[PDB]
Amino acid sequence: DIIIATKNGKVRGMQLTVFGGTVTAFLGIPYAQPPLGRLRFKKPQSLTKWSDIWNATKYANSCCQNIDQSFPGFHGSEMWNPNTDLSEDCLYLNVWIPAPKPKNATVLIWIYGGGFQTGTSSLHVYDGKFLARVERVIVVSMNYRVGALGFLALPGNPEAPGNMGLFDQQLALQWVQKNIAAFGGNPKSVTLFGESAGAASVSLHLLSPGSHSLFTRAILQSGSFNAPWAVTSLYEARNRTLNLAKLTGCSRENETEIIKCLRNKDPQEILLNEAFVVPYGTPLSVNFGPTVDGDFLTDMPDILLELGQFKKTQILVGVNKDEGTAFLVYGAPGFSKDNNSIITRKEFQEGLKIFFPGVSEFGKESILFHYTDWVDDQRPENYREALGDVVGDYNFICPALEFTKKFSEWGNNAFFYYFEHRSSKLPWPEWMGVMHGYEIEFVFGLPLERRDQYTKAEEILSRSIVKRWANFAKYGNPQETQNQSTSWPVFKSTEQKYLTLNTESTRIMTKLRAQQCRFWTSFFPKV
Amino acid sequence: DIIIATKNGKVRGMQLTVFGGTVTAFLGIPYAQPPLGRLRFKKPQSLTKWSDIWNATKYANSCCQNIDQSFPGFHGSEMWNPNTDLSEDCLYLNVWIPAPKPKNATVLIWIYGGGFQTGTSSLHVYDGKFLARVERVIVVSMNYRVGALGFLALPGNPEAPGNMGLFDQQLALQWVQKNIAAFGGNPKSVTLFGESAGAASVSLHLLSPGSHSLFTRAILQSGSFNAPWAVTSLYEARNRTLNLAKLTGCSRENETEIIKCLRNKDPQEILLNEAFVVPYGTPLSVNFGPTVDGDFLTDMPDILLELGQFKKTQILVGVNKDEGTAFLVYGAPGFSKDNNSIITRKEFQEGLKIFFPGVSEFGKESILFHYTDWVDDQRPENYREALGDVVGDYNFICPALEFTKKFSEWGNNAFFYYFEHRSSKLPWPEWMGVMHGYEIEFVFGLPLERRDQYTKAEEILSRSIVKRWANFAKYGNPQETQNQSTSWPVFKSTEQKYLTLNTESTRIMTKLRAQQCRFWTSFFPKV
Amino acid sequence: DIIIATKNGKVRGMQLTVFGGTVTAFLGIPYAQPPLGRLRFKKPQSLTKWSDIWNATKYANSCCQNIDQSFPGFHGSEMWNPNTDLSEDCLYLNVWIPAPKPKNATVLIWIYGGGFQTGTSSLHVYDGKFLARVERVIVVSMNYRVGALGFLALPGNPEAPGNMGLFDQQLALQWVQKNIAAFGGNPKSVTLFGESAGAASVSLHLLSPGSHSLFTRAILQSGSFNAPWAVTSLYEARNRTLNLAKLTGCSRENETEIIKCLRNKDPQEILLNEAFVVPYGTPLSVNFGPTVDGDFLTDMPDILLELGQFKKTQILVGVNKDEGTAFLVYGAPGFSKDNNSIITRKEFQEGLKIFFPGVSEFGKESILFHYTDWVDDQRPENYREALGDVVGDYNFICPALEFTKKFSEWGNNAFFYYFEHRSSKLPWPEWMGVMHGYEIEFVFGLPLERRDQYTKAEEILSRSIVKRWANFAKYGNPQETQNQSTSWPVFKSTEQKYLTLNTESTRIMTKLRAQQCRFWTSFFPKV
Ligand SMILES: *[C@@H]1O[C@H](CO[C@H]2O[C@@H](C)[C@@H](O)[C@@H](O)[C@@H]2O)[C@@H](O[C@@H]2O[C@H](CO)[C@@H](O)[C@H](O)[C@H]2NC(C)=O)[C@H](O)[C@H]1NC(C)=O
Ligand SMILES: *[C@@H]1O[C@H](CO[C@H]2O[C@@H](C)[C@@H](O)[C@@H](O)[C@@H]2O)[C@@H](O[C@@H]2O[C@H](CO)[C@@H](O)[C@H](O)[C@H]2NC(C)=O)[C@H](O)[C@H]1NC(C)=O
Ligand SMILES: *[C@@H]1O[C@H](CO[C@H]2O[C@@H](C)[C@@H](O)[C@@H](O)[C@@H]2O)[C@@H](O[C@@H]2O[C@H](CO)[C@@H](O)[C@H](O)[C@H]2NC(C)=O)[C@H](O)[C@H]1NC(C)=O
Ligand SMILES: *[C@H]1O[C@H](CO[C@H]2O[C@@H](C)[C@@H](O)[C@@H](O)[C@@H]2O)[C@@H](O[C@@H]2O[C@H](CO)[C@@H](O)[C@H](O)[C@H]2NC(C)=O)[C@H](O)[C@H]1NC(C)=O
Ligand SMILES: *[C@H]1O[C@H](CO[C@H]2O[C@@H](C)[C@@H](O)[C@@H](O)[C@@H]2O)[C@@H](O[C@@H]2O[C@H](CO)[C@@H](O)[C@H](O)[C@H]2NC(C)=O)[C@H](O)[C@H]1NC(C)=O
Ligand SMILES: *[C@H]1O[C@H](CO[C@H]2O[C@@H](C)[C@@H](O)[C@@H](O)[C@@H]2O)[C@@H](O[C@@H]2O[C@H](CO)[C@@H](O)[C@H](O)[C@H]2NC(C)=O)[C@H](O)[C@H]1NC(C)=O
Ligand SMILES: *[C@@H]1O[C@H](CO)[C@@H](O)[C@H](O)[C@H]1NC(C)=O
Ligand SMILES: *[C@@H]1O[C@H](CO)[C@@H](O)[C@H](O)[C@H]1NC(C)=O
Ligand SMILES: *[C@@H]1O[C@H](CO)[C@@H](O)[C@H](O)[C@H]1NC(C)=O
Ligand SMILES: *[C@@H]1O[C@H](CO)[C@@H](O)[C@H](O)[C@H]1NC(C)=O
Ligand SMILES: *[C@@H]1O[C@H](CO)[C@@H](O)[C@H](O)[C@H]1NC(C)=O
Ligand SMILES: *[C@@H]1O[C@H](CO)[C@@H](O)[C@H](O)[C@H]1NC(C)=O
Ligand SMILES: *[C@@H]1O[C@H](CO)[C@@H](O)[C@H](O)[C@H]1NC(C)=O
Ligand SMILES: *[C@@H]1O[C@H](CO)[C@@H](O)[C@H](O)[C@H]1NC(C)=O
Ligand SMILES: *[C@@H]1O[C@H](CO)[C@@H](O)[C@H](O)[C@H]1NC(C)=O
Ligand SMILES: *[C@@H]1O[C@H](CO)[C@@H](O)[C@H](O)[C@H]1NC(C)=O
Ligand SMILES: *[C@@H]1O[C@H](CO)[C@@H](O)[C@H](O)[C@H]1NC(C)=O
Ligand SMILES: *[C@@H]1O[C@H](CO)[C@@H](O)[C@H](O)[C@H]1NC(C)=O
Ligand SMILES: *[P@@](C)(=O)OCC(C)C
Ligand SMILES: *[P@@](C)(=O)OCC(C)C
Ligand SMILES: *[P@@](C)(=O)OCC(C)C
Ligand SMILES: [Br-]
Ligand SMILES: [Br-]
Ligand SMILES: [Br-]
Ligand SMILES: [Ca+2]
Ligand SMILES: [Ca+2]
Ligand SMILES: [Ca+2]
Ligand SMILES: [Ca+2]
Ligand SMILES: [Ca+2]
Ligand SMILES: [Ca+2]
Ligand SMILES: [Ca+2]
Ligand SMILES: [Ca+2]
Ligand SMILES: [Ca+2]
Ligand SMILES: [Cl-]
Ligand SMILES: [Cl-]
Ligand SMILES: [Cl-]
Ligand code: NA
Ligand code: NA
Ligand code: NA
Ligand code: NA
Repeated sequence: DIIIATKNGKVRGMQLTVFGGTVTAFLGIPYAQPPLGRLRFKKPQSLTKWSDIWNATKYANSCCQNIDQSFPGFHGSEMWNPNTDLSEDCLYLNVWIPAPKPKNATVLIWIYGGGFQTGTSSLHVYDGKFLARVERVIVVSMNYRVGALGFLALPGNPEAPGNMGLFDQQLALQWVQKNIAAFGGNPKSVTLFGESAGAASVSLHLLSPGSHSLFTRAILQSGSFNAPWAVTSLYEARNRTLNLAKLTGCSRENETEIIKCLRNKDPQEILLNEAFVVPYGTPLSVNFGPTVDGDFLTDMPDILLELGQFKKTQILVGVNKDEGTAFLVYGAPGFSKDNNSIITRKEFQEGLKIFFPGVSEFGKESILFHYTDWVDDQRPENYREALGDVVGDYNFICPALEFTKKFSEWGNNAFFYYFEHRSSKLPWPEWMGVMHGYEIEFVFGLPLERRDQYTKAEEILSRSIVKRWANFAKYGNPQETQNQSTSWPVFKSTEQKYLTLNTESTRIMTKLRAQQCRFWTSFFPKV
Repeated sequence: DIIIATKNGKVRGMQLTVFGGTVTAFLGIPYAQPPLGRLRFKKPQSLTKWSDIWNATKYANSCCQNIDQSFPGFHGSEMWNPNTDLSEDCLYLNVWIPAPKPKNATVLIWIYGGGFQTGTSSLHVYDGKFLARVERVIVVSMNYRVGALGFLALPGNPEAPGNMGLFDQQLALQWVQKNIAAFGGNPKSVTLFGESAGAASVSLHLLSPGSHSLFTRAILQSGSFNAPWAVTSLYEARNRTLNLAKLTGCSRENETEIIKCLRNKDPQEILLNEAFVVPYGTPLSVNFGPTVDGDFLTDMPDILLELGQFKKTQILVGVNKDEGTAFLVYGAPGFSKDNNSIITRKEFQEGLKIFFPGVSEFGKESILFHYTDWVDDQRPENYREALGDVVGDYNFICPALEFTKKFSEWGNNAFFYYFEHRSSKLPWPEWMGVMHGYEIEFVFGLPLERRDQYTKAEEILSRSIVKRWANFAKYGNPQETQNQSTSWPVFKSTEQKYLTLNTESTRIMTKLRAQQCRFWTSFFPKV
Repeated sequence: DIIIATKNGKVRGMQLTVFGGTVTAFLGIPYAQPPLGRLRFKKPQSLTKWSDIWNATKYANSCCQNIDQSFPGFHGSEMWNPNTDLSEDCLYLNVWIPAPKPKNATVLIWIYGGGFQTGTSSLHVYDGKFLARVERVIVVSMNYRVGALGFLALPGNPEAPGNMGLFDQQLALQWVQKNIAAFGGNPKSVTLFGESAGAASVSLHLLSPGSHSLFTRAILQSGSFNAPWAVTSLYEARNRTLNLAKLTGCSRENETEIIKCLRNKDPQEILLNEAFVVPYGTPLSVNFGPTVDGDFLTDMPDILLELGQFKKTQILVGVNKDEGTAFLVYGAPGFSKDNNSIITRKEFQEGLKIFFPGVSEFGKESILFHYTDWVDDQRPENYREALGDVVGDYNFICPALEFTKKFSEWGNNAFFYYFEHRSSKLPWPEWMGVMHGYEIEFVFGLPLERRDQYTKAEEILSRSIVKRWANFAKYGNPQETQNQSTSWPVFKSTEQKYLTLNTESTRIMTKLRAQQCRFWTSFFPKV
């Protein structure tokens, strides 16, 4: 029976057998006041204190959110849907510790993605027990509010200031500063990691001055805040908040009154109207996301990055070979998970209109021109592959490389990876390749479980990535030093070396997507 | 009558005449609770306090240990056997101070070797009175537990966590931080030095975070923790602890119960079974040594070294010209201290089987191939000399040079020496050359005593080494500045300069054993 | 009426008219217990405290010392003799402050020379009122004990530990740390300056750890501790202390008893026997000087210099063109202040025997050989000039340049000058040229007084040196920035630039005395 005294009271954990050893898991520890009633849309308030033993022995409620119903019964989509009850009462976190209790263990804090609209820390692919067993690190993950409930903004107004879910993440970081030594963690050795919006979130903590002292370093998987979906303009945030009001019958003249009305709405009515606050979305829409609130974020983040205003520390950044494919089967015409999706030029053109709705005709033609010069055989898959690369390059890969360059120019070591292994268990079809989100299970060490039907080469790839991540967190250097592995060189401006992660042979390469990213980075923003 | 007030109470010392001056010696000051009864196999507990004057006027008990009985009556082996009573009650230390009492003297702390199975601070060759007289430094040495009593490991279990004898060393370092100013020492200028396992120990204090603030710099004579005998794997430690239990009739199912049984055993029964916890040892076996315990040592030390996780400070590292010869007369066939040991190819082959018992046939042939390409006359001593070089290069010289390279790559000054003077008094035969352990008497300044029958050239070599060591401890630079001596260059990656120590002429050389160490360092670990 | 509250009590100063303004002078403030009776030969004890106003309106007693009687009535020698009463009761200091009282003025602390046997702070040429008037700095000077009373050593014994007069200097430095803000000084901007033994003293404060925090930077005029007269060996100090005892009838067996006997002697008997503690002196003899005491000086100072163990700060160092001439008329045969001293080869040879009494015949011939290769006309003054250069190069110029090189090699800015102006008022004859001690009046700004009959070019040279010294003290850079002056380059190893100080034109030159100093520095020490 394992009980830990925290600043707010006692917590009971549970023991787990993992690989012939034990991990102690504390699932569902609260770290804030439930944000209900008058607290809805406000910054998380600090926890009152309890007396008695809080039983942290099951995952807590996931935050309210819309759910992906495009492929019911299909594991490829459903694995990402929440696996605990939805409730506004969702501000909880999990702690996995090695057994016996470590003395001063490095801490890995996971921030999930989901577009800032969805996600929960209790998914199977985020289970931190394998990392605690194998690397003897402590792993922490928190639920944070998503959608309008997490990111509604009327900026400057403390009834709905914006970025509440980023403040939920920050308050969990603070909980780890105050409490983790009780669990055997070193509050001075904390690495944030996250994927997609969780990676964009990690990048914004590098920018936020109230996060500077809450962590040591950062890992960004397929996301960074300069991605075109990651930050909402003040203009679009106000418009969306008042669009939400209009839809829920909460248009008022005093803005504090709009929010008060919005506080009387059933959470379902808020969720049901979120999709419509925008005149046309895309599969990549982030209707309620981070804004420049003057609090968490003091200025436009592109300006902070460019002018070197961020935490000086090491970063590890990477992307997957086919980031954009997952999004094509949520509305691009001629695409389907259930066939090979050989599409025509006309379909490609229609697909750009689906992904680039506010963009001028010239803008869309410039994309077509950059991506359709083949290269050369015709090649029925030409247009199918180009559309996935358009979406992946624009939304994930070029912003990650641009973030990595600008960050490294200010003197800190940066390491960049390109993940190019397709999981042998992937339920999505082959044409979708190495999809967005499908390195995560390798990072959390799921293929280390021999009972799970991953191949032996995958068990080895995962073990090595697990070691590199842990070495990054502990030592700021993502090497695998014992097995004659390829040395991972720092990513510098000028050379731009990156490491490929694959089952066959790790390679050092240079200037990932050089020609494509010149297009998105220097020309497209003008269009 | 010289009495010093310490944090734990008064201690009376004794005066010594040395070279027409006086040294005050405090021999046998306790620095921990005797580790008996319930304390056996546990970390040293801090000292209770006394009232009265503790008489520190004789060497204390040496720790329990097996003794070298291979050459009874022979000074060459017997000089290393303990010269005070053996007892579990052995956690004491010695302090030598200049007279008159210095004002803020640099402190040299000696850690003896003995394979982590043997050794004591009271040997004649470790007498710190000459260094206190001649260099006006304070010299400190401690007894620390050895064998299973010092290093039994069931890792994670505080009844027998491992590394207890390294914790004994650390607690003595703390005693010097708290007490040495009372004796006229500067706790801010402390250099650890040690030979063989004492040098491996010094290198592990560079890695241990609880030692970082207990000393300023380090000297490593013939040892470092990356030597193949210096650190036991978790796997081999558990196996050896349960092998010990089996042999003593202490196999139990609850592991805390194994230890409790082991605590009821006579110390003799533990000692008698130590040799057998392994299926085949060698003359170089370290059955109970340092382990990765998650406490003293947070990770595999090769990983810490490679990734720069150690105290940033200057080091002085060296080895003797014939490190491996001493071990050949403890079991290699055809060797003898009492003849010239001209051995055959067949004997050489048998000798590899004695020194490399777990190694594949191909592994052993690769050693034979690397070492038997002569060079060229035949040369009856060819195989005898090659076997000594195999053992010395693998076990001492290549790991020391590898440690020195990896340490210096992180920016700190490193100085490397190659000791090539054979003591005119050496009781071992000539063929054994400049043996392991036989620089020690030069370092402690025994040849400064003209009454002792060392030659005049040896008195001069010792005086100069004594000055270089003292300058290293005081100033981080092992120069002899007054007598037109050869300047000792820092050892850098790339050039790898070292200094030769000999009676004739000091030389600056480069890339000691380059061809041999490429073999042991890059190829042999794969075999 | 100007009264300042110090930590030890009130002091009344006096006003002075200087150049149509006012300076306030506090002359004779005590800074230690009078070192009489039981305190004779001991470290200065701290001052008790007074209540009442201590009148600091006249120079205090100079310390006991022998006096220069070689040229009675002659201003050239007599200007250096003490101009206040001699007494053991002599531990006082002077403060000159600008009027009105500055707010946070840089402090210049003068340490006089006199071979450590003689000197006093009240000489006319050390009057700090001109510097306080013109540069608005505060100037401080102290009397410190000289001769056996200041430097008798039985080392390790606190009844006569050695270096007492250096401890007197240090305790005055402490007085300035504690008190000078009351006078309007900045304790954080203090530059020591001194000439001859006062410069050697300044250099030893750079080495002494108890002086490190008592000052910011240093100026060395014609002296540094590596000069062959500046530091006494332990061997020669013991011999001289027991020689003193023998001469005064104080030979005893208990050494604490020797000192007690020496404490009953009239100060005159100690002074009368000082000259004889050595079997043969020279005009340059320092019978009782600094020793390595293990307290003020922790090791041989050549070792500290070479190995970089000193305060890291800027230095200003210089020498005069004819340092050695002053000494020739105190005993070299054929020399006289009252004729042109054209000497023969035989006389030169005799003169070397006078200046190098313990030196082998070969040593003396090597000097003759290095200095008598002309160059070429014969030139009756050949031997006269060579003997002055032998004495000046060996004793002053080469050690200063060697000190400056070794100091600058550790990273600090160093500025070196060569003073080559002969005072128009010099009472010594022309052949003696730019003598030792005759920059001092230029440094203290005596030629700024138009009433004094210095030339106009001298008034300008002094004004410029006064400004460079003050800029050095305030800003660490001895430039004269307003009058199109020659820029003073840092002295680096390799180039060795120095600045010439003269009435005509300042020049940047390189490698002062290169050929001569190679002789004294690398060869002569072997002889
Ligand atoms: C791959 O399938 C798509 C997607 O839509 C289809 O899913 C199929 C597996 C099948 O069940 C089909 O009946 C279903 O509608 C096909 O595109 C669709 O085809 C029709 C015309 O035949 C269009 O009018 C539809 O609008 C279009 N749907 C979308 C969303 O674009 C696609 O042609 C097929 N590709 C193949 C077989 O290569
Ligand atoms: C050097 O001596 C060895 C060691 O063993 C021997 O010690 C000798 C000094 C002598 O007392 C001898 O009787 C004693 O056994 C010799 O090797 C040994 O020789 C025999 C055969 O003659 C072998 O069967 C032994 O096993 C072997 N012992 C070991 C430990 O190997 C060795 O030959 C000798 N070398 C010489 C003289 O050059
Ligand atoms: C310069 O004078 C010296 C120094 O000694 C002398 O001082 C003179 C000015 C004069 O009063 C003289 O009588 C007095 O002794 C002369 O050297 C001295 O000369 C004599 C021989 O004539 C030697 O035997 C002395 O020992 C010697 N004295 C010393 C101290 O060396 C010197 O010759 C003279 N030089 C000239 C005039 O060029
Ligand atoms: C933000 O403001 C208006 C609001 O229009 C919206 O009304 C909402 C409550 C919601 O239901 C939403 O779907 C609807 O679009 C946006 O105006 C739209 O623009 C179109 C033309 O593009 C006009 O027809 C309408 O005013 C409105 N659309 C529809 C379909 O009725 C406006 O575009 C937006 N501002 C932005 C995006 O910057
Ligand atoms: C660790 O575990 C076993 C234990 O075997 C040992 O039993 C001990 C109590 C002790 O007396 C020791 O000498 C004995 O070896 C090791 O198994 C050995 O391996 C051999 C074959 O190599 C087998 O015959 C036995 O199981 C045993 N040896 C003997 C001679 O009986 C095992 O090798 C070891 N694990 C390691 C080294 O990783
Ligand atoms: C230090 O010790 C002796 C002491 O000799 C001295 O006696 C003193 C009290 C004093 O009066 C002094 O003038 C006298 O020299 C030194 O011995 C001298 O050396 C000479 C030969 O050089 C011998 O004749 C005597 O022992 C003595 N001199 C005289 C003239 O009587 C000794 O040289 C010295 N040690 C050193 C310098 O290292
Ligand atoms: C916590 O769990 C234990 C079950 O072992 C139980 O004794 C205790 O009552 C629980 N607390 C609850 C249910 O609030
Ligand atoms: C943990 O390590 C840090 C340095 O990262 C240290 O300051 C701290 O005190 C350690 N705490 C322990 C061992 O409890
Ligand atoms: C609007 O109403 C709120 C809450 O009822 C009140 O506190 C606020 O001052 C009002 N402001 C304006 C501008 O009407
Ligand atoms: C290194 O290699 C071993 C054995 O060859 C393997 O089992 C282990 O997984 C590897 N470790 C890492 C961190 O990749
Ligand atoms: C310590 O030694 C002295 C001997 O000079 C003695 O007076 C005292 O009793 C001793 N203490 C012991 C034996 O415990
Ligand atoms: C000893 O030296 C240190 C610096 O190494 C200094 O900080 C300390 O106070 C000194 N103590 C003394 C002289 O007692
Ligand atoms: C084993 O016994 C010990 C001591 O008697 C006890 O404290 C411990 O909890 C037990 N553990 C197990 C796993 O049996
Ligand atoms: C230096 O040389 C001297 C005298 O020539 C000698 O006696 C002494 O031992 C030497 N010192 C050192 C430190 O080697
Ligand atoms: C100090 O000087 C003044 C003279 O103006 C006087 O009043 C006072 O008595 C003096 N103190 C003495 C002489 O101790
Ligand atoms: C004098 O200047 C120093 C910096 O050199 C500053 O720290 C100090 O407080 C100042 N004091 C004054 C103006 O009284
Ligand atoms: C010598 O006498 C002194 C003072 O009278 C005394 O304190 C000291 O202990 C004695 N020492 C020796 C060695 O005779
Ligand atoms: C600079 O020049 C002026 C006027 O030409 C002169 O009077 C003054 O002495 C000079 N100042 C210095 C610091 O040399
Ligand atoms: P990630 C799956 O959180 O990506 C955000 C999406 C909206 C581009
Ligand atoms: P050192 C004599 O302590 O060496 C260890 C041995 C076991 C290799
Ligand atoms: P300065 C005049 O103090 O020189 C010392 C002399 C003894 C060389
Ligand atoms: Br077209
Ligand atoms: Br063979
Ligand atoms: Br001659
Ligand atoms: Ca690709
Ligand atoms: Ca996803
Ligand atoms: Ca690899
Ligand atoms: Ca050799
Ligand atoms: Ca040994
Ligand atoms: Ca030499
Ligand atoms: Ca000249
Ligand atoms: Ca003078
Ligand atoms: Ca000029
Ligand atoms: Cl390239
Ligand atoms: Cl080379
Ligand atoms: Cl030049
Ligand atoms: Na086409
Ligand atoms: Na052969
Ligand atoms: Na001549
Ligand atoms: Na010569």
